[PDB]
Amino acid sequence: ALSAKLTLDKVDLKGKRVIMRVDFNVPMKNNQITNNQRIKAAIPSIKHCLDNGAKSVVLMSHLGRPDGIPMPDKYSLEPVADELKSLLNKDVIFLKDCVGPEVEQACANPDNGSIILLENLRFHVEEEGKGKDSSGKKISADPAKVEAFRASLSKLGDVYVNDAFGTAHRAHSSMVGVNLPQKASGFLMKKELDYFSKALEKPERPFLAILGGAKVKDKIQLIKNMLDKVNFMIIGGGMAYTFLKELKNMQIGASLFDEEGATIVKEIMEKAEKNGVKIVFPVDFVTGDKFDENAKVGQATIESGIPSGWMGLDCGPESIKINAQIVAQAKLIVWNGPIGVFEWDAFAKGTKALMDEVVKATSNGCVTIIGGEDKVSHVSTGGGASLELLEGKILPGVEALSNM
Repeated sequence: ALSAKLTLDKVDLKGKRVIMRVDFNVPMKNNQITNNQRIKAAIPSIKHCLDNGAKSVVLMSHLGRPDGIPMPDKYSLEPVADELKSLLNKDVIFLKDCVGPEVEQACANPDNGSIILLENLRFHVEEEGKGKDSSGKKISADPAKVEAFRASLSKLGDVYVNDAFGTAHRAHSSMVGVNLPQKASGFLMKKELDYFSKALEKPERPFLAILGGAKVKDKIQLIKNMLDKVNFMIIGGGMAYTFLKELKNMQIGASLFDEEGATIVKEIMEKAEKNGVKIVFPVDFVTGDKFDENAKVGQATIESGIPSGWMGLDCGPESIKINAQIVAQAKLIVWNGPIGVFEWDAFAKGTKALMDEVVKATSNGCVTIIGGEDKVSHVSTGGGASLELLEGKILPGVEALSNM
């Protein structure tokens, strides 16, 4: 379950050198950090390590898209070494590599307190196992060069800590290759597990899940799993049209069509029927004449329809009110996916109003888990990994963690 894997606070760190896998894959434009939140987020784990007498705290992470090919002049984690010493008001030593002879050495016995930051992990194919050469031809890590990789990495710390929840769905080296007596989890990855492992074990009830999307085919594994533990389900997004275009023969004029909406819908539908789940849908929708934030706004109801060329981008005001109802009576809500085009002030109506109904529910004792500040119980950050979970699949990254 959740109370199975070890965590930072449950580890004795006196004199131990910690090798921590973190999330520093921040937005970079010309070797300049454009958003340093992912870094601020990890600091607590790093600070807890020092605060508790850690010997050294080595940091390993990935950035950009090197594809197993070193690219120092592009996806180098050096701007992050600086950005980090700044935010810690402590000097962070940066290594130009993450494995090999010199890296292993410099981490062997650091001065009690030294924080080190390894170069970009994905500069080696061994990290991912796959990659592309300097000429775009896919390549494949050697079963042995990958052992050596995880081997050198392990020499760099006495205890291993994984605080990169967002990559725990990948069976990469830094994720399941470190060989140490203890593979704990950072505070960031801990909170991620805590919440998601409550949504999938014993959810407070009523438990509502708001699943947004477009790709019905790339969501069916998710809806079907959630279908096993949710009392309610609000399905927004463009995949909603596939449902209404079926269950109600509604016309979705322009609004992006789906091929196999056919079967899967009828199939996701019955599963809800057997499970006693009430699946709600948009009843009305704010229609648009052009996929563009500045388009002549329009409106439409199911019985009515989305005329030829126009298309829904946000849900109508009746749909808004309906959500009010659902949301107001849940003790656990998990919202994943966009309800409408909220980046365009014109079509953010629905999405916007929902956050209200949800922040409200939270201040009323509900537990709220937003995919994508303390007005909601928890905001995930490990994208792909999050839904991987919710999809009922496991996470190599957490599995590799130490059992308690």
